[PDB]
Amino acid sequence: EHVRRDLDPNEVWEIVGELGDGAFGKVYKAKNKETGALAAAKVIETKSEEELEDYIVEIEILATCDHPYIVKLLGAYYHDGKLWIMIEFCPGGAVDAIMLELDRGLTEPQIQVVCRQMLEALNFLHSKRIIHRDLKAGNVLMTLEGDIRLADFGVSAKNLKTLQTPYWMAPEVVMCETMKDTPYDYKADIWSLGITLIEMAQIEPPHHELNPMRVLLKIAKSDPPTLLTPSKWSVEFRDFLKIALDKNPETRPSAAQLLEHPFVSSITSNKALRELVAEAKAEVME
Ligand SMILES: COc1ccc2cc(-c3c(-c4ccncc4)nc(-c4ccc(S(C)(=O)=O)cc4C)n3C)ccc2c1
Repeated sequence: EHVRRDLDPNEVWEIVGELGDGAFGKVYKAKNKETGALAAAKVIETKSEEELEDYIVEIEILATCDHPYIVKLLGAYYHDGKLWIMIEFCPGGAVDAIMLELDRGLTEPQIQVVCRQMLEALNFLHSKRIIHRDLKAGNVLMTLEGDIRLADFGVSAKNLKTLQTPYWMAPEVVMCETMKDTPYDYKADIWSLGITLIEMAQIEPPHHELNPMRVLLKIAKSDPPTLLTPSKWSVEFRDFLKIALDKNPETRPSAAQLLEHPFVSSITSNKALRELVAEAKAEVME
């Protein structure tokens, strides 16, 4: 058990601030009493010991995934009726919040670094048989060194609900088993990645202008999205998008394959992102 049921968390940890109320809840800024290190925390009051299981599964995921580009789990406590989960503090904030502060999208050299780094994360995740299912610029966090961190496994953990003859089975039912089970569902993250790259270029994902209920339909019947003004962007970018955003997941490539694409195969430094994070920090000061 990575959740220490013993040991009250106010022995080691100490709260110092808030950060934001977005959808799921509040997020505190936390400090380590011994080492003095910063962490980002969630203190959850639990409606149900049944539901709790979802957050425990997230913790298990986080504890298994040691990779440079995925947030470190610094601690996990259940004490009183509350659940404490401490994450490596990422002081550059999320890329979407970055685009709000600078009031613009990322440049192509910036997107390349993010894309390259996400591919390495996904490729790691997919070889551990984990799917993110919730990739968007708001879940890509930045460190001051200009590296990303993938952050929220709240959807991915809910889907490891799967932890809990068919001669008469319908076609569309068959396909939603092989699609949702294995070799095929890795490709969903690949699609989302493609969409996160367009969000980064254009600030808003495709179909932002549509009401949420109608997007699902639009995604189903539409041609795959492309960049609004293809003048602005390199052929390598458009072609990367072209092949990542294949509606047919069978032919859509894996992360490991896309790491061999010219758009990211020559990315040796994270400088462009180091520069963007610095511009953001300075803008926050005003
Ligand atoms: C269960 O373990 C945890 C604990 C805390 C978590 C906090 C965030 C997080 C972090 C974060 C910030 C600094 N260091 C790390 C993370 N920032 C956010 C965050 C907060 C608000 C907003 S907003 C623009 O809607 O106001 C956006 C983000 C990304 N979240 C959700 C993200 C995932 C977290 C996971």
